[PDB]
Parts: sequence; C-alpha cells; structure tokens
Amino acid sequence: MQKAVVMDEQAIRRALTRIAHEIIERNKGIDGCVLVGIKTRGIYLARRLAERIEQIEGASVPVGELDITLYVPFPVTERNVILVDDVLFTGRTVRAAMDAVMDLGRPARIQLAVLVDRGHRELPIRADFVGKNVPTSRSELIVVELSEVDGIDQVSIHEK
Amino acid sequence: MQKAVVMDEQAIRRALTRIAHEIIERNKGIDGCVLVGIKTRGIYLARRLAERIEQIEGASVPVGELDITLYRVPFPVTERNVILVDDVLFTGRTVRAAMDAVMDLGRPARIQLAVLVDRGHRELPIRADFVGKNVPTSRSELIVVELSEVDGIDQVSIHEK
Ligand SMILES: [Mg+2]
Ligand SMILES: [Mg+2]
Repeated sequence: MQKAVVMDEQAIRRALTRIAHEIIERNKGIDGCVLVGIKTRGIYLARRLAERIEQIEGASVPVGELDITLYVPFPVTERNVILVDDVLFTGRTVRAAMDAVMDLGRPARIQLAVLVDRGHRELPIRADFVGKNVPTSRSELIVVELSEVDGIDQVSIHEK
Repeated sequence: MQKAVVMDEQAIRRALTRIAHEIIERNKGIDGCVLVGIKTRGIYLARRLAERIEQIEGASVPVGELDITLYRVPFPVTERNVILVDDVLFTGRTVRAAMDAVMDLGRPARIQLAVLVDRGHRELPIRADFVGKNVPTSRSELIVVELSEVDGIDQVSIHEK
C-alpha cells in the first residue's frame, strides 16, 4: 500500500541532473568513466545519467548492465566504474555488484550513485551520489517507478 | 621520510576509548558483536577495543584475526555483527577482500568497520562506521602507524614516501 509519495517526476528529474553534474565534477570530466546499472530500474537510471552527462560535456559515456539479484560486457580495467542503483538499503546487492565488477577487471575505482538511500545498511558501504535520503522504519518499503517500465516516474513509501 | 606527527599516544588513546563507547552505543551493548582485526596492527587495535569494551560493559567480546593481503581466528560469524578493525582506511580495497573472507565463514547479521585513521582517497564505495581521525593526505604522501606492541610507541605520522 502506497503509504506516501516522497518524490514526483519533478524531484527525480532534478535529482538526476544534479547527480550528473556531481559525477562530471568529481571525476574532472567523464574520460575513463563507465556507468553500470544494477537490476532493472538501475539500468534505466544509468542511461538517463549517461544521456545527461553527454549533453553537458559533449562526449558520451559507456553504459553497462550487469545482472545480480542474489546470485553485452563493458570496459572495466583502469576505468572509473560508477555503479547505479535505484535504492540503497542493506548494501548487500552493491557488495555483490563490486565482486562481479572485480572479476571482469581491475578498475581504477568504483563509485556508487543511487536515487534514494533508505538507511539501514548492513555493510560498510555508502553511496558517493545520493538523489535523496529517505528515512524509513525497518517495516516500511520503498517503491521506485520509472517511465521506461512503470508508465510513470515516482518514488513512494509503502507499508507492509 | 616522516613529514609530520598527526596523532600522538594520548590522542590515539582518546580516539580508541571513544570508539569503544561509540561501538557499545550504536549496538546498544556488545551482545552478538564480534571484533575482527585485519593484519598485525588491526589485531592489536581490535584487542585494545575489546579490552576497553569489556571493562565498560563487564561483558567479554570475541576477537578474531584476519590475514588479508593484496598484491602491490575461529568463532562466530553467522547472525553476528562482525566489526572489522584496521589501522588505516585508504583505497578501501583491503576491507572489501576482508568482507569476502568473512562471508566465506558464514552470513553475519551485519558487518561494521572501525579504523584508527581515514586518509581519504577511497577507490571503492566503502566508508568506516567508526573513525579515529580523518587525516588529509596527498596521493604522494603515506601514513605510518606505530603501536607500542610492535614499534614500542603509539604514534601516527605522515611520510613523503
Ligand atoms: Mg535496484
Ligand atoms: Mg592496516
């Protein structure tokens, strides 16, 4: 049950735009960077970020998918690999993504961009770019919807 | 060579004593928690923490040892809070491998990380839950940690190696 909407299409749009500028900024350009989306919605976010970045620096950035969910390629070695996910929670999915990435190559470094951080981490992993911090109880859940797959851009808190 | 002393013995003691209190606080006591040191100095730090924690809560805390080295102990893990302890957080690559090791021994309820110093320049989305001191450094500088159990003195210093 949709207990509440915390981000509308507008907030999402402006969050991803800022994030696009932060990525370019913290890497002093996009040279050697690659956006790898985790899971369904993570991939769509990575693409939007890629598109935004392209229309700011004039140069485009490679995008990869990589599948996880409690377990085509893309440049990895000596590249700045930016994992992109919709929701940061326990951090366990991200840990798996890192190992996966580490087996495909030796990246200069791995960064983490997420649309929302709902707290409750169970590993010492933090996102380098956060769209919005959304406090939540352990009993609540986060639902992220994007136009490409859900017919709408929206983030909400759903009770159990 | 040693450029400057960023932490002296008293600072190190005050940093560790506080971390001990921070650990108890965030976990509301140390039950179900385990201290796992990484390499030599990490182990000595983890031991100091456990000694401090027990005198505070009157409850003993399990200390483990992990030998994690990258190129260029028993007990519980499953359903426990494994608190990794290291002297310096840098690229974060060592902690990531250390987490792999922990996962090979079981599934902890969670993993935390405590370090004496964070010198920035991470190359992985890994951050410490408890930090002794944030020490800014250039990529040309180096951190040198000396603990009395191995170097006869407690001291943190920046070097231009
Ligand atoms: Mg996801
Ligand atoms: Mg160490």
